Amino acid sequence: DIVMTQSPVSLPVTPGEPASISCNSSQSLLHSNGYAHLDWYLQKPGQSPKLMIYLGLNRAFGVPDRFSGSGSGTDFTLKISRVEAEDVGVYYCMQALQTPFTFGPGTRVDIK
Amino acid sequence: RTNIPRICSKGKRTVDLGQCGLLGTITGPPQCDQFLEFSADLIIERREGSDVCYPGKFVNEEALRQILRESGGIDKEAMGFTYSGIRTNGATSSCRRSGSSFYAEMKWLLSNTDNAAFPQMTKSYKNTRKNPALIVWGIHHSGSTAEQTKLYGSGNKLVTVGSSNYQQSFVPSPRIDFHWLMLNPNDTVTFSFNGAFIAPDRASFLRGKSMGIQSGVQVDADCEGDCYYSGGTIISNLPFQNIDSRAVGKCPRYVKQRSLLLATGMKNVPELFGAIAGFIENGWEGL
Amino acid sequence: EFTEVEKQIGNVINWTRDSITEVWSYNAELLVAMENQHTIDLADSEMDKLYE
Amino acid sequence: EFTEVEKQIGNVINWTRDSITEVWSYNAELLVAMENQHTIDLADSEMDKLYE
Amino acid sequence: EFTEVEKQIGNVINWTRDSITEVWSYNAELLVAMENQHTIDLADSEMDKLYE
Amino acid sequence: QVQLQESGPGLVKPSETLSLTCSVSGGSINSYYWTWIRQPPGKGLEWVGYIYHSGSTSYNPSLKSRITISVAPSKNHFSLELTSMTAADTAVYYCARLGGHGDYGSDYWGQGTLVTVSS
Ligand SMILES: *[C@@H]1O[C@H](CO)[C@@H](O)[C@H](O)[C@H]1NC(C)=O
Ligand SMILES: *[C@@H]1O[C@H](CO)[C@@H](O)[C@H](O)[C@H]1NC(C)=O
Ligand SMILES: *[C@@H]1O[C@H](CO)[C@@H](O)[C@H](O)[C@H]1NC(C)=O
Repeated sequence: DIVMTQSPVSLPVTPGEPASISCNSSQSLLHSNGYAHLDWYLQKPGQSPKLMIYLGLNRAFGVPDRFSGSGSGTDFTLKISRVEAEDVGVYYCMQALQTPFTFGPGTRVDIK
Repeated sequence: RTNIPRICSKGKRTVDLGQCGLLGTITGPPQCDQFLEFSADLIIERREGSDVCYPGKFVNEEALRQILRESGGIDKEAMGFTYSGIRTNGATSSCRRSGSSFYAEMKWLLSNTDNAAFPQMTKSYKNTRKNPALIVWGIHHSGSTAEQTKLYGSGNKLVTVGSSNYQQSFVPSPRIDFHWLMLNPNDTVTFSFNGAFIAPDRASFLRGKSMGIQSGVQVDADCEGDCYYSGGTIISNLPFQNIDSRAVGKCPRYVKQRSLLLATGMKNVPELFGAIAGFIENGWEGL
Repeated sequence: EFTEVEKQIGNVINWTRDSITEVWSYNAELLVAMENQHTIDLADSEMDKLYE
Repeated sequence: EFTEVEKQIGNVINWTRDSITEVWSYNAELLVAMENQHTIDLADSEMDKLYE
Repeated sequence: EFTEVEKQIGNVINWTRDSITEVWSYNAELLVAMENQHTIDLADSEMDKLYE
Repeated sequence: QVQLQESGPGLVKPSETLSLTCSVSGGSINSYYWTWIRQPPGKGLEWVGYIYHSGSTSYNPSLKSRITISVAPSKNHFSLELTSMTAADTAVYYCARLGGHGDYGSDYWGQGTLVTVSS
């Protein structure tokens, strides 16, 4: 079992800020090549999460350029260079290196 | 010296590829649509058989043919790739099943619209089963730089494939070069690309043991045969032959002499110990 | 037989196959001679054995 | 044995080694049969020499 | 001989030629020894034939 | 695109076997891993186990010997079957294939069905 932790728990945002969410790991999440096996999920309230950042630093389709993941080894951090009203929601980081698969506690990103 | 000029090989699963090439059963041209998941103990090739419909060539094609000949047929398993942000419906006028199409087993990747972009997409596959895989991909060497920019956006293109043992990189030089790979079980291939890439869709898995020939005659189902050469079937219990030295299977070995006669009979004296053709004058006919 | 292998390795394969053909042809000729001589001598020995 | 050689030259090496194995196995079988026959004939010849 | 070939195919060619050299040397030894036996046997057989 | 959609009961008695379904559209189950993401109300996402198209599965160690994920003989249908349903196990069950087993920049989720354990 691989446990997930991240900081902070709730980071409030004003519309228009440089913001940073960091997710840590208890074991180095590097596969045989294949970059670093951690992905970023973003859940709207009362919907399903959709992929924002895959393999730590690559942007998925449909993701605006404001989102930019980064990190290596066991320190992974998501950066947002411009916050609008549609970024409100719980943030989940998932490791996909070895079974079993766990999520983070969740980053409840509120406003103000 | 007498050979049956027909491939009579009953008791064995036999497929006749015809217009289909031996390397084509993985790639999937329009001429190999019924041999995509073939299973046989005798894979016959032909002179007119072409491996590809689009103009191009393989890499280590003789090694891949020697792998496929004893493969016993190939079992296709879908690798599960689906692509978002790029077009996977590329076609050409060279390969035509009903209209302009491409290979059934692999998918040509393009951009959304012409000259727009190409995202850096990286994919992976893990061998769940215990047989070694037969992963093959392709690199599209375009005719012109303008056509390359139209198909895959502006900029240089870099395609690399990595695994536990295989590790290489390819750059197109402005027509399709297919590169295969032997993938051990519990190993993850990595298809990192940002441009021209004939992306795979299904993985070939080897079925067992067989033997392949290269002939030019028809197929029959009457003999119990073991070895077949390029112009028919050679069956005998004799140890030596004179027909062809390139025969494959279990057959007499090739020698240059055309008639080596073993004296099954004894010494003839018609009308070393010194009895026959010795104090005995002549042989007898009434016995 | 249809497409051509690389010329150097193809010439190596033809040289090896021609040498193996020479070895098997010599072995077949010597073998055929050996049991032809042995069959003739065995028939002569059986004839002399029944005579004695 | 540990790190695999290129597939074409490996197939050439295995085909050459298999042909050499066939040649040596046939030569060994013919050798054993020939000298067993010669030893039996030598024993018979020595018995005939003593008898005569 | 003047210009060295690629090393892997050079070792393959040398190994193949050194195996065929051993095969031909062993075959020559058997051929020569067998007929030095057979010439003596034939001469002794002819003398025994004249004797009887 | 491979679109997914799940369905099932919403009123389930305690200590009764749960059974869902998730019918795909746009493709078929002939490749890749199929994941059965759990979400209790107000809590984080919990992975309970993926299933391959061949039949091999890797269940959650915390919920071992309670969930029997199986794929139907039809190749466009795979389902969850949970035994001994608990009132603390009330969650919002999801259905997805996740882009970490393979194709990295592509995933497709379901809609989210509601199950409730009450008498
Ligand atoms: C090898 O010999 C065959 C004839 O047996 C010939 O057709 C072929 O061209 C030769 N290979 C090369 C590379 O010359
Ligand atoms: C050659 O034969 C050996 C067994 O003697 C086998 O392990 C090896 O894989 C063969 N080489 C190739 C290239 O298949
Ligand atoms: C092959 O053997 C010869 C001697 O007969 C030697 O001169 C030559 O260097 C050898 N080739 C290689 C590649 O070592």
